[PDB]
Amino acid sequence: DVAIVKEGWLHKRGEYIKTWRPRYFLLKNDGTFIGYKERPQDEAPLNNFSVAQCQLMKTERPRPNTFIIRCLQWTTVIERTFHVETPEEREEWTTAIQTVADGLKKRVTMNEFEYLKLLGKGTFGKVILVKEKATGRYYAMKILKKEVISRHPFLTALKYSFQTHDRLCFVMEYANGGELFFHLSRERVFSEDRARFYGAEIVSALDYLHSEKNVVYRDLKLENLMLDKDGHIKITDFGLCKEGIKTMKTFCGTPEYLAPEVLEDNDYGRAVDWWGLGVVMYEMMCGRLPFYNQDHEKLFELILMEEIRFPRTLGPEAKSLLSGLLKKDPKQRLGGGSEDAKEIMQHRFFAGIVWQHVYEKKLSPPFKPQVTSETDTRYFDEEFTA
Ligand SMILES: *CCC(=O)Nc1cc(NC(=O)NC2CCN(Cc3ccc(-c4nc5cc[nH]c(=O)c5cc4-c4ccccc4)cc3)CC2)ccc1Cl
Repeated sequence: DVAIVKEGWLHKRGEYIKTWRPRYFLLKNDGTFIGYKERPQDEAPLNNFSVAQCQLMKTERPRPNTFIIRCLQWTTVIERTFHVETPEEREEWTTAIQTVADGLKKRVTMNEFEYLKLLGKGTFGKVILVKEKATGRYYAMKILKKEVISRHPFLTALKYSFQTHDRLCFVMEYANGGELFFHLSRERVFSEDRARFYGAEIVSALDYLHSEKNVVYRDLKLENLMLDKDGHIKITDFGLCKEGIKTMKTFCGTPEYLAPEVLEDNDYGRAVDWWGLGVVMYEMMCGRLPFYNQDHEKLFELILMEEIRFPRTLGPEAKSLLSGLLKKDPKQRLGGGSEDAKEIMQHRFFAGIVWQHVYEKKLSPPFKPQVTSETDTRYFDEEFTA
């Protein structure tokens, strides 16, 4: 029953490098809107490219005949910007997309929290670290503009959702066991066993998002990993889409963790998260990023072309895992097949690991953060500078 509604060439604005790119897009009746570098000859649909519950806007800036697909995915507002040659083509696309979207459609207040610290600013709102006065718990509050608009042990849970007169607010649970980059920086390098533990929990969470939620996390990096009070991994959802910063070109964020297919603004899928897994687990066991340099052109080339290299102190099992995870071609990448996470869970690096015990947190955390409870503020104090 799934068929193509409309297909053709489009100019898509790059998601990390702001240049316009010629891409062949396929609009299907299941809601997927995917672009390709070349017209594909050609299973579960990813919600990352869904046009369901989205609003279309027609703009003449910064380029005439531009249309934008603005979507609210979970707790993050995203924008996909496209360009055509003639206004007639734009109307054809916007009508087709809207038609598909139509066919698919077939108390807690702000005074209850205390402002603590600005976590991040985005185009359509901000993220704030708050503390509930009643319980003393820590939370990350996503405060999004109103007019522009599920539990896993290793994912930051959405606690509350409320709105003001002009703002929509999402309340994330905030781990108090400390940032993982802080822990890795302090201890320089994690052992293979400890990295196996963190890695296993990450795999479990990614497996959940892929099979149950049918979504790609795409932001898997060290900065988005935290530990709770018990030392278990928490993958964070504190992000917001920003506008890039002007090396005369304009870039949005740092590219060191981005998958090659994501950098080239090509078709991407579940394999992206496995690349991220490779980057994270590489840094944990090697003590540094897989690809690093100052020039963005250089950094791109290292990610796109340069083969990953390993220290002599790294074991063959770890080398096999990282080599598979950091394959530049997602079709050849470990976990890039139809088996997805099972391809990684069955890898010999995770031999002996009982994955049911992983999800149920039966595995003893090798590291216990110096906190007494979920309200302990040690990783919020001056020590964080040390
Ligand atoms: C700076 C340049 C730039 O922004 N370019 C750019 C990017 C994009 N696209 C995006 O920004 N996409 C974002 C990628 C990261 N992704 C993170 C994410 C957070 C949360 C979830 C998530 N989703 C669901 C959905 C349904 N049910 C669920 O239970 C969940 C749970 C979670 C989740 C919760 C907690 C922890 C982890 C996951 C998925 C992904 C957000 C989108 C567009 C344009 C441009 Cl220019």
